[PDB]
Amino acid sequence: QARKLVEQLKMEANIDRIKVSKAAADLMAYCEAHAKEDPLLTPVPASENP
Amino acid sequence: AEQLKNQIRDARKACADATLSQITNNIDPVGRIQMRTRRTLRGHLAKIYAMHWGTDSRLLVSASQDGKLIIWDSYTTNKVHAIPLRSSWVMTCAYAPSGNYVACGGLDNICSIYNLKTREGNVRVSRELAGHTGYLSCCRFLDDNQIVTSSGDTTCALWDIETGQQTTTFTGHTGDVMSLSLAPDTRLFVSGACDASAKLWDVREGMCRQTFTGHESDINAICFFPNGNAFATGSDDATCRLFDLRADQELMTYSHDNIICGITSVSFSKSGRLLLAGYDDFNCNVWDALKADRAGVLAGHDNRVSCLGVTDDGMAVATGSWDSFLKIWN
Amino acid sequence: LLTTXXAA
Amino acid sequence: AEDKAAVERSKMIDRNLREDGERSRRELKLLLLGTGESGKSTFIKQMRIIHGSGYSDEDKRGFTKLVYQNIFTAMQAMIRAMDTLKIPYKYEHNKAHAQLVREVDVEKVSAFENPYVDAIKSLWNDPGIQECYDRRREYQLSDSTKYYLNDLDRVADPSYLPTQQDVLRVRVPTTGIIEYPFDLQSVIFRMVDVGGQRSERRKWIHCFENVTSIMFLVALSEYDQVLVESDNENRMEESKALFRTIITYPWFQNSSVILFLNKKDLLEEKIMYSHLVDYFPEYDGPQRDAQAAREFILKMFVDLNPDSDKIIYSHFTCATDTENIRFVFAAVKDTILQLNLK
Ligand SMILES: Nc1nc2c(ncn2[C@@H]2O[C@H](COP(=O)(O)OP(=O)(O)O)[C@@H](O)[C@H]2O)c(=O)[nH]1
Repeated sequence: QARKLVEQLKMEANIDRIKVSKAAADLMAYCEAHAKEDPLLTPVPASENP
Repeated sequence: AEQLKNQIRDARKACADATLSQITNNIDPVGRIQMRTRRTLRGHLAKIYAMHWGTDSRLLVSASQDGKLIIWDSYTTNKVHAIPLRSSWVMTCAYAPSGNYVACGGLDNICSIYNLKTREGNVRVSRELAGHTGYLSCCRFLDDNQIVTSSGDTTCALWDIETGQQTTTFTGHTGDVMSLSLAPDTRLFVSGACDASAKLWDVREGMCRQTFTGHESDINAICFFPNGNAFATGSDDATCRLFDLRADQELMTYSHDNIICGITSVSFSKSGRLLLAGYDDFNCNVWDALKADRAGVLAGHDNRVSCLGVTDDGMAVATGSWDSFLKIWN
Repeated sequence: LLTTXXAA
Repeated sequence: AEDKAAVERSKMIDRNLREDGERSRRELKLLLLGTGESGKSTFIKQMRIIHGSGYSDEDKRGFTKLVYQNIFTAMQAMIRAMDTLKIPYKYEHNKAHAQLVREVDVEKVSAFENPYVDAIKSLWNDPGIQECYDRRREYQLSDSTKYYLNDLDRVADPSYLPTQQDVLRVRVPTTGIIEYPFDLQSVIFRMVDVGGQRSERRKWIHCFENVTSIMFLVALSEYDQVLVESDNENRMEESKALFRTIITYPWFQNSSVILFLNKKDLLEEKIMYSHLVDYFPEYDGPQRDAQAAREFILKMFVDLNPDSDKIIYSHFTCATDTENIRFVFAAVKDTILQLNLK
């Protein structure tokens, strides 16, 4: 009458996993390496009229 | 059978060794964010619900309860197209990466694709994408022939426009699905719903990879982080939040006392360092993605902000309001 | 809008 | 010079845009609301009959399929009730006819074939099933089931064309939103319907900020319905809750409210046997009286409005009655024009 969710829990627990420290560092580093490419974060000159 | 649910709670906990706060701390915060209105898009006659950029970062679509969908020249100001929608009760628009079609849906439950630059009279209804039993939450193409959709009837669906068929259905939500966002590669999307938890799905294979709880209320907005390994969620509970796929857990919550209004929209910045969100209190908010600081604000609307849009070249921001206006910020 | 209804 | 391609175009778009916001302000959105099976759809259908393009022979055929559909649904519910009210069948053979009809693909019905006629006719004869019908006040079953099922005859014949009455009764599975435009000569009206929305209202309700009018609908025949699966909930106590919540929305302040009290023809038919008091202990008036009961019901509903300033304009209606609506609606028309012309 119900059973089918118990399945999803097995499909969800069994996946890849990564320590937060690395997860945070990796995506902190991505960010860092794209800062000068981010017009809103470090303003491009004013003669970027758009 | 259900304490297996209380097993990933040990998994994600053992994965927790440091916080995202702890790590992003001795890094200098954001310089200064105070953007001013670079343009006011004027033409809708009732409240706008959605907008979407084109890949050229210049042309964009709107979607207003005025029964008119509009294409704008964001740089200049010029209306290129105005779509007379069969149902003025729309709830999202889409911009094809190619820019050859444009999708839109609503309380009609019909994802209408529109053939843009043509040799037809003006602009025609191309496809009828019918199959949903609830309002059309949001939509975004993968190409000129496939679009992912999310709707009130707790489901998201991948279609084949050409044939107009239900390719694969993504069921798993309890509450209504409000949001969706493709990953950069379009290998897999994330979707926020009224179950107070978003889901990571595998596009082709069908099944839901990871479920993410956190908010104590309705998500209305979801957003893929630039690299494709994280996403943002915008919720009624007034908090924006961060989730890493590879960590399979919440990393940051963009709370704040003294704000209590809901959030309609979220869209990241090119670098990922800024989280642009759109609120009920008519105010857009600029969040430090890494530090959780509140950088600036896009205060400029008279009614609540129903949608956001950040350009592919990340040099401009659209905000869409219930005051029938759009504003470009720099 | 249907389907009838409206018009249709 | 090579420019102004779609710059000059933007001029002519604002042109159309202003003409279309101009026309659309003259549109009067009339939002239909009310619980399941309470009359909205039928109303819309009536509008297309008196004030709109009718249902010509062609238009009719497009319903044939739906007529069939109802029957199965009608019967299908009836079958469920048997196993819920613990009422068995009088005839043994019919139990097979139930299994037969149980497995019927809810929606896939092309034609109405011989093996299905009998299956259903056979069951319609079973004194268990009729007894179940006689107790329809418990569970939920369409109010015009009898109509079609006492006509299996014509509905199942090869050269069968439905008629207005059939049209006015078929459940037309609403994808989601039903909007219908028409006009009293000089003014254009636009009816709205969102009964067939399989989602939460609190995410789209605000899409209806200050529409011209609200037309709320209660079934009068509703007073004694309970739904045992749905834990004995009084179907009209149910409607009283929708209305109370509907009537407190800020979204609707400026919006005029109309309370249609529908299924009246069904009310005084049944008020002779079922008694209003032992369903609403507070009821005080006489028994076997439609007028006393209508007035009472109309009171608990109006009572739910908190504040003098907002007047509700109610009417008493039979939505199946073409001349009733034709005459009820003129009143509404006026109390909308007279009320929103300032
Ligand atoms: N006798 C009678 N029948 C009605 C009345 N109103 C609706 N019906 C019928 O009962 C059914 C109710 O369905 P409908 O009107 O669509 O209710 P809704 O769709 O939930 O708003 C339809 O088949 C109607 O033809 C009424 O006032 N009197």
